[PDB]
Amino acid sequence: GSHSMRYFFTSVSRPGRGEPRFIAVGYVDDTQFVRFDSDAASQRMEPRAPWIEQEGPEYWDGETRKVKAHSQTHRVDLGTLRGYYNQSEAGSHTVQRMYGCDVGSDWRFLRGYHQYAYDGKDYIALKEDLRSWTAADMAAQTTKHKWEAAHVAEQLRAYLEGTCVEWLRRYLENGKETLQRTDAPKTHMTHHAVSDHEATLRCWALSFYPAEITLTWQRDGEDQTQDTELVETRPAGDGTFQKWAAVVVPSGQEQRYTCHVQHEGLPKPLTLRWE
Amino acid sequence: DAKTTQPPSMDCAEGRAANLPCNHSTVDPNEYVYWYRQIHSQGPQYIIHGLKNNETNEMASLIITEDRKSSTLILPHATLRDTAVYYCIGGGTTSGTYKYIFGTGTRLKVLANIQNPDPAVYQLRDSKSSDKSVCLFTDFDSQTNVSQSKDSDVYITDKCVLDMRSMDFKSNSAVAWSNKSDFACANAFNNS
Amino acid sequence: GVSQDPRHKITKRGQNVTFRCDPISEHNRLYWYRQTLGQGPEFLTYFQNEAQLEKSRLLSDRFSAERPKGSFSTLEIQRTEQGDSAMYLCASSLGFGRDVMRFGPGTRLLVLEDLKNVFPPEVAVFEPSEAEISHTQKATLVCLATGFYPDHVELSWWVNGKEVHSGVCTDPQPLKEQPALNDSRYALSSRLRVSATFWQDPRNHFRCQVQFYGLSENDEWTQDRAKPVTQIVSAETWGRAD
Amino acid sequence: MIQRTPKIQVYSRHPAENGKSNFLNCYVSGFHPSDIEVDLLKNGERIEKVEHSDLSFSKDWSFYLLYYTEFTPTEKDEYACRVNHVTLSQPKIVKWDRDM
Amino acid sequence: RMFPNAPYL
Repeated sequence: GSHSMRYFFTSVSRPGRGEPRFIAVGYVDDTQFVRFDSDAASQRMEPRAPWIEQEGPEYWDGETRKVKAHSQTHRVDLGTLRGYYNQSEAGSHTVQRMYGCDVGSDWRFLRGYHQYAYDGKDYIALKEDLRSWTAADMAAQTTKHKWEAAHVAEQLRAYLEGTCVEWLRRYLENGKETLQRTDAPKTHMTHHAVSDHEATLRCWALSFYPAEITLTWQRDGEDQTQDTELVETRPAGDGTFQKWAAVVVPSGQEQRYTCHVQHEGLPKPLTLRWE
Repeated sequence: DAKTTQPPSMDCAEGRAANLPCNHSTVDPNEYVYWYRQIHSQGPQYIIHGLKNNETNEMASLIITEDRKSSTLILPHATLRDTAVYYCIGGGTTSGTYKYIFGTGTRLKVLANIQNPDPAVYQLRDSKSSDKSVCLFTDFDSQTNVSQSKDSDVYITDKCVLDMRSMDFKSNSAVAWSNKSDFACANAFNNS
Repeated sequence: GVSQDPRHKITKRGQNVTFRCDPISEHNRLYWYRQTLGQGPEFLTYFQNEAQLEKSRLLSDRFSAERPKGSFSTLEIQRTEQGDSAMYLCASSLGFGRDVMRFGPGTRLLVLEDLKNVFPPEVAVFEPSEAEISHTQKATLVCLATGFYPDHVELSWWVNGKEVHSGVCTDPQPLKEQPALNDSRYALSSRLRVSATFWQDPRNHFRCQVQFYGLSENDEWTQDRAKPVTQIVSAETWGRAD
Repeated sequence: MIQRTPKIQVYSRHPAENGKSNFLNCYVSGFHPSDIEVDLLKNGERIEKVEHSDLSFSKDWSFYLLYYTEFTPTEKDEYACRVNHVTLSQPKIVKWDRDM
Repeated sequence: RMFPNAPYL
C-alpha cells in the first residue's frame, strides 16, 4: 500500500500569561514518532515510537535545533498575522502549519504538502504543482509575494520530492514491523433492549490499523443513514484503533439489518447480522 | 560534515573567462551552495547561489553538473578587480546545523595583459629631506617573478599591477629598499 | 547593510572587550564567524530571532553572544588571550528561501601582552627617476610606510588636494620588517604613476596619506614617546622640471 | 474565529472485565481552539496519574487529544470524563459505558 | 526529518 510522513505544528498565543505554547508532532501513516513541546522540561525533540530511538544523537541534536527554529518562526508568525489583520494583543490566537510526503506502493514520490491556517481557517497552501501558492485573503496575498521574492518553493519542493521522501522510506524499513503491518478489525456486535418495542444494534470494529475504515448499516440490503450513529474513529492507545456504528430498530425485526465493514487488511468486506 | 574542495591557487588572463572549480564532495543535493569573494582585511562579498539548475547574474554565472557533485563559477571577462579569494560553501541545513564550513578557497590572481614589455630598474631619491633611496622594478610582463633577498637588511615588496585609465596603459612594478650606504639598485633585483 | 563596530580594536591581554553588530532588518538569522590571516571564516554562533540555537563546540565559555531584541547582537570576550586575535565577522540572513548569508565589514581584534609594541607609521615619498622619464616619458612616485604595528592601515594618494584612484597600485598586504620576530613591525609601499609632463609641472602637489588605527583616546599610556593613537600620517612633494 | 465543539468518547483500551488491569481512554476530537480542560472521574472525583497525547490535528485543522490512565474496574465504581471548552458554556460529563 | 527553513508569514 501507499504511505505518508506528516509534521504538524501548533502555536497558540496566551498574551500576558507567558510566551506562545508551541507543539510539534510527527507522524508516519497513523503512527506518531516524534514530539516537541516549548513548555516541556527537556526542550528537545523526543521519540514517541520505539523504532525511531535507533537514530544516533546527531539526528536528535539536529531535529531539536530545527524544531526550535520552527517554535521561534511561528512565534513571529502570530505577531505578523495580528499586524496583517489589525487585531488587538489582548485576544488569544492559534497558528497551524502542516507539511509532508506521499509515496505510492512503489515507494515513488506521489505528492507534497505545505499548508497553513490561522485560528482554524486556510491561510496559505502550496499547490500540487510545488511551484506556486493559493492565498485566501489579502493578508495571505502579502505572504504570497514575500515567499515568491525569497524563492521558498525552490528547496521546499526539493525537500518534499527528495529528503522528505528519502527519510519516509528509511523509516518504513527501520519500523517495518509496526509501519508496514495491517491489523484487520476484530468485529462483533451487541444487542441492548432500550425497552419492549425498541432495541439497539451496535456494530463493533476493534484493534485495527491503519485507522481508515468504513461501517455502513443496511435495512434488507439497502443503505440506511436514518437513525444511525457513527462515532469518530478513536485510538485504543496501544497503536490500534476502534470504531462502532449503532442503529435503533423495532424489536423483533433484528435480523432484517446488516452491518458492512471495509478495511485494507480485510481481503473483502465482512457483513454482520444478528446471530 | 558538509565540506567542499577547491584548488589553492589559479592564474587567469585579463579579459578571458575565469573558470573556478569546486567539488561538493559531501554536500547534500537538496542544500544550497554559495560563492563568496574576499580581499585583505575585508568582509566576504556574496556572488551567487546554486541548487539544481545553473544560475547567472551581473557578477558571474555558476554551472551545476547533473550529479550536483561539482560546480563551476564563471567570470566572463575577468577584470583586475576580480583578483581575490573565492569560497565555495555548501549547506548542512538538512541535518540540524546552520553553520557553513569555509576551506582555504581558490586565490584567483587575474594577470593584466602586457602589450609592450619594457623591463627596467630605476632609483628614486627621497623627497621632503634625507638622502635615502628606493629601487623601482617596473614595466615587466606578468611572467616575471620576484624573491625575498638573502640579506635581512633588504626589503622587496610583492609585484603589483598599475592602471592609468586615461591612456589604457597598464604596468607591473615592485619596490626595494635597505639600510646601508653599501647598497646598489643594480644588485636589488639582479639575484633573480 | 550589515554593520559592525568597532572596525578595529587593540586590547591588553586580560582585559574584556565587546563588539556590536547591527544586522539587516527583516533578517531573522544572525551568525558570528571569526577569521585568522590566510584561513577561511570559522563559525562561532547562530541566532534565530533572540534564540542562540547553535554554539561552536570549539570557541566559547570566555565568549558570550547575546541578541536581546532579536535585532542587534553583541559578542563579549572576558579575560582576552593573545589567541583571540582575529577578524570577527557578523552575518545575517532572511531565515528562509535562498536564505543568503550577508557578511559585515568585521571587527579586527588584536590582543597584546603590552601596548608598548604599538607604533604609527613613518611615511616617506620618493621622486621619480630621471632615467625612467627619459626612457618611457612616464613618472612613478613611490610611497613607503615603515615601522607601524599593528598592520591596521589604509593608504591613499591625494593630487592637488583631492583623492585619486587612477594611476595608483598599493601592495596587496603589508610586509613584516623582521618576518621571524614575535610581533614584528610592518611596512607598506604604493606607486602613483603619471605622465612625464604632469610631474615636471611644478604647479602640481602630490601627497601620500596612510590612515593608522591605534590606541583609543581612553587607553592608559605611560611611555616617553608620543601615544600611538588613531592618526593620519603624510609625506609631500612638488613637481620638478629643473 | 471559527470555533468548534469537542466530540467526546469514553471507553477502555481492552474488553472490560471486573478486576482486570485496563486503560480508561477519553478521546476529544474536532474542537477549536486547542485550549481545553479534560479530567477523568472516579465516582465524580478527579484522578491524579492521568497522561494525555501530544496535540495534533486533522485535515480540517480541528484538534484531537487522548486522555488515558491505568485502572481496574469493579462492579460498583462510576467513571466519566469532565470537559470544558470555549464552546461549552457549562462543564459536560460523559459517563463510562461498558457497552458504548 | 523536518524541513529546516520554515518560512515566516
